[PDB]
Amino acid sequence: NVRLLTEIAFMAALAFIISLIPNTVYGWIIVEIACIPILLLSLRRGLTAGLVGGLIWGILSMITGHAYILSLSQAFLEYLVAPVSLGIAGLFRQKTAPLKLAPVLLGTFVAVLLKYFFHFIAGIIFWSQYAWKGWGAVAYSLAVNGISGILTAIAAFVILIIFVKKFPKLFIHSNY
Ligand SMILES: CCCCCCCCCO[C@@H]1O[C@H](CO)[C@@H](O)[C@H](O)[C@H]1O
Ligand SMILES: CCCCCCCCCO[C@@H]1O[C@H](CO)[C@@H](O)[C@H](O)[C@H]1O
Ligand SMILES: CCCCCCCCCO[C@H]1O[C@@H](CO)[C@H](O)[C@@H](O)[C@@H]1O
Ligand SMILES: Cc1ncc(C[n+]2csc(CCO)c2C)c(N)n1
Repeated sequence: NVRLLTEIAFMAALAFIISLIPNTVYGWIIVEIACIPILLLSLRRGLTAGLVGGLIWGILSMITGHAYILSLSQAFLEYLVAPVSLGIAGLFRQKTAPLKLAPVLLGTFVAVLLKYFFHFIAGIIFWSQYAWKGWGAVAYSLAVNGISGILTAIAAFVILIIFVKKFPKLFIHSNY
């Protein structure tokens, strides 16, 4: 009870602190390293924990003034649904030894793809006034959010491979 809750809370606060690190490549093409703590949380504690972690992270972003909000529905999509959706990594939780790297990677792939799918949808609806010269709404959003999603996946792969090799205990919960 108290262990699980403190972990959800610490991973959400860490996601938020990490989102203060400058992460822009160009305009909205970004490297979203703040996903990582929520991915770690979901992989270790499962679907529900991760969902709740992402929800808390999203709320922190909004209530501290760090979220970019264009409307109620845009905020719902990009700062509730999108961060929550990272919890899908938890379907790839490993409960028993030995820890394999592949599930970690697949979970991450799927979770980051899902998050950036929601950003892609939002890009079409809410951000198309910024589209580059000659680019339609769909094309612009696919580029921006596709690229960000790939870069974010990259960063998550690199960090999580390091954690697997150097801190494998992180990925498997044990009582005792
Ligand atoms: C549910 C658990 C919640 C724990 C979250 C506590 C950590 C959040 C602190 O954020 C701070 O917000 C300030 C706004 O006043 C910013 O100026 C500052 O840069 C930033 O560091
Ligand atoms: C692509 C989005 C939806 C796909 C969700 C399907 C995931 C199936 C997860 O079951 C698997 O069960 C094993 C035994 O428990 C785990 O050890 C393993 O790591 C886990 O991967
Ligand atoms: C991080 C990169 C973001 C991924 C963007 C890829 C979008 C691919 C959409 O998947 C799809 O699902 C089915 C129902 O949703 C649709 O019938 C199908 O036509 C659609 O293409
Ligand atoms: C084309 C386009 N431009 C901006 C955004 C907005 N956006 C992208 S990632 C993100 C969350 C990072 O905190 C937000 C709000 C978008 N979806 N698509």
